[PDB]
Amino acid sequence: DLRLHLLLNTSVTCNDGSPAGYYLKESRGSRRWLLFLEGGWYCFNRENCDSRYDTMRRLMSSRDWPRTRTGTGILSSQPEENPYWWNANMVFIPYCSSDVWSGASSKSEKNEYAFMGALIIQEVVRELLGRGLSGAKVLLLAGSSAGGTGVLLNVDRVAEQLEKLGYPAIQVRGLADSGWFLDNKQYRHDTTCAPTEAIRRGIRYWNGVVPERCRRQFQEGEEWNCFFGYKVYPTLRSPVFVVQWLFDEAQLTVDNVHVQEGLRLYIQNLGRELRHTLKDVPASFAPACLSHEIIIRSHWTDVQVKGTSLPRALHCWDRSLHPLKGCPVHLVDSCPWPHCNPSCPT
Ligand SMILES: *[C@@H]1O[C@H](CO)[C@@H](O)[C@H](O)[C@H]1NC(C)=O
Ligand SMILES: Oc1c(F)cc(F)cc1-c1cc[nH]n1
Repeated sequence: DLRLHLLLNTSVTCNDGSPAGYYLKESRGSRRWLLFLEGGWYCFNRENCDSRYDTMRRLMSSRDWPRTRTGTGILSSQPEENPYWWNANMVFIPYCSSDVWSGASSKSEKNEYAFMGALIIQEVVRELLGRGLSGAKVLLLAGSSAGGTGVLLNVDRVAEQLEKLGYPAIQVRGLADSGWFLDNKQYRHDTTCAPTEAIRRGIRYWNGVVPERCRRQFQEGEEWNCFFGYKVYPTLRSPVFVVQWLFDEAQLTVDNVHVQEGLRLYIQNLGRELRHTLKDVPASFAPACLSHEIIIRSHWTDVQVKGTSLPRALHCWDRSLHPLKGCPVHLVDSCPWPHCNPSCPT
């Protein structure tokens, strides 16, 4: 199990002002650290954040968190479940800021909620340095869904933080799972609000922050563009592996898709567009399945692209950062319909 630690800097808080935190299982014989960002949508005004507080309160507060959590999938310490990184130091960072890990704003006389996602990540890294992270060789920042987008927004800031603190030997890398979204036209078109507009509003409500080079390209008012992987990825310096189902269920939900010719062409076009955005991403795993998230699921070892599993692809990525014979790192399905790959989750 992983053990809960609430942040010692109690000014870095969840939405309701309670302290944020992290769950940790150390591996004394290892110089590898995995920091995983949880997902879970977002909220972008008082009314919809109030509703989330009623029925999704563990995503806005630490008051009810359990003292332990079981590591699963890539966070498992058993080689049978985790062929990739079973011996690493494992960290699970709960998502309690509702801001896609972008916010830097405290609760105050003018703010009912705090949105501190970007500051939570930096404070976890700071406090871990005293618990062994100072001796690391590789820090892999990973995440699923909103946590995958959070990797894209924060991986270069973690790298800069450690450089400025005097640790240039720690190699920071990113693993983004199910957080590579398209700002496409909906199939059919209040919280009717497409993600482009919801994120435009959220950035102001959260005091949201994006990576510097992407900010300089898009400029004031247009920072929402940096929440979309195909736009922010080319600006990043750290190595990032992208895991993305071609027919992601959250993407279909925001597209108002719940089969005749019109919808068939829509779905096929979505898969082709996603494939096109990955054509020049050298480390990626993108199967032709209707699903959502994978890396902390117990059965993450089952899916394969071109005969290669995800744990194998990640191991090949590790070797490439030391092409490899029979050890590929770019794996994108070409068949055009969900479940055309027989290994898709059932
Ligand atoms: C606590 O965190 C805040 C917000 O990131 C920061 O401004 C402050 O310097 C931190 N203080 C300590 C003692 O870590
Ligand atoms: O975080 C997102 C983002 F930045 C852009 C987008 F289109 C969708 C999401 C999303 C959907 C479910 N969780 N997160």
